[PDB]
Amino acid sequence: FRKMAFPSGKVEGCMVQVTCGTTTLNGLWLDDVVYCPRHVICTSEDMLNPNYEDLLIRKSNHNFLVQAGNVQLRVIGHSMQNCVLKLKVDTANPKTPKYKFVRIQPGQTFSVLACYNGSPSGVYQCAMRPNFTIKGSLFNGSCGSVGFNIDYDCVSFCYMHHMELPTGVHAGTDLEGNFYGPFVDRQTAQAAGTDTTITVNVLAWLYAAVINGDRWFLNRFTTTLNDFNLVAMKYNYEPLTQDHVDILGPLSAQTGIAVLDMCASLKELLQNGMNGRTILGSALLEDEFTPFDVVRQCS
Amino acid sequence: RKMAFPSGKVEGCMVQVTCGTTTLNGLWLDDVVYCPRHVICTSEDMLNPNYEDLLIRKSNHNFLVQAGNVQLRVIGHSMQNCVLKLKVDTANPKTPKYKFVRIQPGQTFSVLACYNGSPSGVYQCAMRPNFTIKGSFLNGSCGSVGFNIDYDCVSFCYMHHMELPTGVHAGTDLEGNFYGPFVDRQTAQAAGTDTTITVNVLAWLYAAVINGDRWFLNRFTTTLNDFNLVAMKYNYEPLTQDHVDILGPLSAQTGIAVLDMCASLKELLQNGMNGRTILGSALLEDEFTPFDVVR
Repeated sequence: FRKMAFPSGKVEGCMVQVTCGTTTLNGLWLDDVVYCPRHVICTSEDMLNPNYEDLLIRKSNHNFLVQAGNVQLRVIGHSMQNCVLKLKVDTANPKTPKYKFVRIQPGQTFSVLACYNGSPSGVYQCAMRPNFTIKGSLFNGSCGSVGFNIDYDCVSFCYMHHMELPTGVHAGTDLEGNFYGPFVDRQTAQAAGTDTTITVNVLAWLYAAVINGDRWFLNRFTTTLNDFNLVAMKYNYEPLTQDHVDILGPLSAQTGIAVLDMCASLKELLQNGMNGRTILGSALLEDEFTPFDVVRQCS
Repeated sequence: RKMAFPSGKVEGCMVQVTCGTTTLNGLWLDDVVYCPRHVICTSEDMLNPNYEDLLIRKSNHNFLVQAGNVQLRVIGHSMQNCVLKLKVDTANPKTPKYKFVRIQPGQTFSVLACYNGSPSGVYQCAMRPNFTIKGSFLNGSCGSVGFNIDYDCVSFCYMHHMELPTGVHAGTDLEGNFYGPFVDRQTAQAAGTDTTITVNVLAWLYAAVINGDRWFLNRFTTTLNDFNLVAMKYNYEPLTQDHVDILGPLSAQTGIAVLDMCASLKELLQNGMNGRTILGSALLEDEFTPFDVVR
């Protein structure tokens, strides 16, 4: 069962390069605004304890070089929204898709278009970890690359890459500049918290396995939400809520396996392992498919 | 992370092809639409299709080609091996720079999975040693294509034709020649035992050393023959002297001789991971080529 990224064409046509002094990163060009991480205005000296309000008052439009391929876009205004810099430009992007800015929850999934200095390089599907980091690609200049979902012809942008954390994972904001997780855009000591497995996604993936004919892990038992959660916490799994059970309802109806029955199967898999078997061709449980993703893909 | 290529250049080439009651995907490049020739088959025809006989009975107007909301007029048709080539009225204004290439098992590429002309998702994969592809959920994804992009040029290497009984996919290059022993006929054909792409695992281990992970190395070496005798017991592909030569650059970069990395792999197969990960993976990854790894 292969994870897929969304087709990236609609976002490719929005990627540009933003340069401020010695610093270059990626920007997102939608109509006549370019969005990018505000730390593009920072020197290395400023990045130790930057005062962004003061640093931007000292900048003018001529400080910003924006290039869309082989075309310079002239900046005619600049402002900040939280941690995102907004550059008003000469020209509306003729390739702007229908789009929205949305904020996602930990455990939800999206595609990332990894870009280097305005040039799209690759696309991958990922989940926002419960500790609010993204286990991401190995790039050097991918700052400002964005994450998104597509529904019909509408691109929902949910993520912009700002920082690489010492453990090798990525941290960022939504497109309104609000950070995901307890991180700041500063060269200081910060580390990802202890991550956990996304339980509701593992359950969704077990439902996908049942829809695809792999049923060896099903058993006769049921558990309770309370006692499953005690097994979850003991195995570094997120707790399961009544809302999670409700989200899994369509898959329980389709397969005939109640959610607390599937929790019983997962509880046994966590205590006794796979005993040499695989679930979807995998000896490890996967937690980067949401219930929405599985409904979308399977039913 | 295994990344796919940005799919935009291929998205602009996907169309829907309908013949009778059968519909699948086509690839529109310049004034030609490429699609599986079994678009001219019903389900029953697939048991024993005679493609020459089925095709001689068609006119251009039997082929309905839709590019979004625009019908494309077919003005000629021709069969090349297992691919149908529909000449249309209009050259695709979105045609990228492109080439057709035939790949070898072990090579990687991205697939743009499409349903009835509409792009649905993109994934990165490898052509397995048994000439199949582990595919995606979409039922009617026939005609979806696989590709690499190098310097803004799309090299198309794969077109999906057939779903095999175990759930994997089989197909052709863009000249219509199947990969492997498969045919565009519903027979009892099945994927053979798959094996692991050894040269790709070794390239990935080098990537891990280059990125700072060294825990799996040991003090041993191996002969090539002893490595292959062991690796085959784990259903790994044999490693050839070509493969050893290909890894030379990474060997030079890391100061780890190729057969020393082979000795490490032997131990990894014997021991498993013991709870650890190598890059971000709890599994030995075999879908990064040595070309992929250098950058």
